Amino acid sequence: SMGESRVILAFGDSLFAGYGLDKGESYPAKLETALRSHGINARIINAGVSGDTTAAGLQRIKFVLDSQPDKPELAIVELGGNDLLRGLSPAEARQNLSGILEELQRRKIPILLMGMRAPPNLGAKYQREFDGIYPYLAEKYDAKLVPFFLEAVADRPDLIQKAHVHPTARGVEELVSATSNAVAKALPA
Repeated sequence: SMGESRVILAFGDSLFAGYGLDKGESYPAKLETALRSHGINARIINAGVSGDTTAAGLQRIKFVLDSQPDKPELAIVELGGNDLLRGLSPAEARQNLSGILEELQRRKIPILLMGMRAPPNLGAKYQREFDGIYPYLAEKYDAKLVPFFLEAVADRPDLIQKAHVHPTARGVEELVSATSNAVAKALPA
């Protein structure tokens, strides 16, 4: 094909950085290769930072854009998972994401928003509030939306790394039952 590559900014967290994976296995790297089959030669800027909250992304969006030799032709924004993990305010996550999308819109950079979903352990009130920020933002900022970015691994624990183990309340009881004998024996009489 003719011409310079199309520049796409992948602005997100561990899901873009490729946490736990080898060189070239991250979502941005594999997406770059897959777009060839759509007639697109892309250069995807991997601006994934593991652990980034919506606030962290807001704090760096201008610097990341100002650091680019070539202005992005599309920005893919994938943030909010770490706010969820931390149980942070969904309202504040929506405010922080609004600031990121406002900067992209100021620069006339098209947006694709990757929708995040809350798991049930946060409870229905939190989960409904969190989940609704993404459609709200996509309509407000005239952004395209992938409603559930992780949908294709939702029912596939074989496609997810064994990483953090946070026992549930019942899991804690299981651990206590297995280890209390050891603790009692270690405590001097």
